[PDB]
Amino acid sequence: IPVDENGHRYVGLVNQAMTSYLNSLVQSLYMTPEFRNAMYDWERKKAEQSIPCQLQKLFLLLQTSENDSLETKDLTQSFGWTSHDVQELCRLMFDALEHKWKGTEHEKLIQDLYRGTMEDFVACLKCGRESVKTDYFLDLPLAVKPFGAIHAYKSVEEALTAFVQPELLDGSNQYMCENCKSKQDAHKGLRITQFPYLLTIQLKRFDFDYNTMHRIKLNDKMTFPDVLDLNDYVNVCVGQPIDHAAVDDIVKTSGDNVYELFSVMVHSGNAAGGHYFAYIKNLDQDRWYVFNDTRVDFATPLEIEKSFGGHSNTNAYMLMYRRIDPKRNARFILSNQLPQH
Amino acid sequence: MQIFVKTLTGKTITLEVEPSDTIENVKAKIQDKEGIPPDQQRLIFAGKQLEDGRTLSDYNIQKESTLHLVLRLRG
Ligand SMILES: [Zn+2]
Repeated sequence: IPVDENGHRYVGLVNQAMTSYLNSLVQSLYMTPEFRNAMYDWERKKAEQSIPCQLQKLFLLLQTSENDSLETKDLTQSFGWTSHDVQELCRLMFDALEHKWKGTEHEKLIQDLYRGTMEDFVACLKCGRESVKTDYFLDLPLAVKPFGAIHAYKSVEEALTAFVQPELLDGSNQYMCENCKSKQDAHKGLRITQFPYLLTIQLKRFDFDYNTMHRIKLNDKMTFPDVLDLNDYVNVCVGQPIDHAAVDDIVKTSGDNVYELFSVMVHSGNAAGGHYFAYIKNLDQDRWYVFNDTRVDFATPLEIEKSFGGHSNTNAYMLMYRRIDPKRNARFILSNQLPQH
Repeated sequence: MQIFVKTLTGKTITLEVEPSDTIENVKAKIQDKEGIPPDQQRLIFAGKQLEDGRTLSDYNIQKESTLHLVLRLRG
């Protein structure tokens, strides 16, 4: 029987029309300890339309309501909708929170939690001069099939290395070096200088076809572990069972950037339009659950691994990690200490 | 004047644009370079998504900047 850490029965979300991605995004955010606790710290006509207020109400009901399922109609009304992806949805919620939190202590909270830091370099080969500029990133889009590649990347780490791989600019796309005073061959590339606290990584499983002009889904196999070591990026294996603090220390010693998987956004069905659900892990309970619209159940490591790929062709398209820091990693606020009633 | 775009495959291409050009013209040049409809394009710069109607100066996109192209998922 699914139970939360405070002994509360897990609650699903009603699938009104086709909005399974909304449920998966809310259950992921509501699962994020720092993001949920942030929500509780936040404080004639009445403005129900406030996306922060409705998101706060939905989190409160998701935690302290003895009901079968919760309706996201109020949250959709806050958006201003009458009958559209998940990333654009996440941008609308975050920007509405950032706008409401201006002047508040939580003004730069989405930055401190989800923003990463990298640098883009362009090195002209004739001059031998490199131009580096600082750039940030919220999510991390990784490619699956670098077409035409006969073999797609088998693991997330291999996609990460290819993302930070210096690529050569061809004659059609040559770099305009000012010192060269002409178009020139150059090395283009990106390298990560810092990872965000809450690592949001996206898999490019949806590709486009030239002849038919119809999008298609790439069900190629891509693996990801529960523990992620990313210390080599800043200058068969199974991890779905419960974690170990000792293996964390042995990798901690040779590197300080280790992350823990806690949310697995998967998609099943047709490429143009299908169904979305998520395998979510309680960071305080150390247990894997499955959130699928109104139905919330336990999750076995087998069905989480079975979604890597290989042919209803259900595969994960977005993964959520959190940095393993013993002091910064927070826990969900118990219901009793809330000063909001 | 010349900015980079990391397409869906990951291979980065170049584009010639004016700072006064709107983002819709930029997504139109992505169509000429990649054959991808502009309705399906979603451009991300410095983690912030670029919205239609705003120029490149609104986002302070300078020369040699790198935009990220991703597809809109549906369902
Ligand atoms: Zn040069």
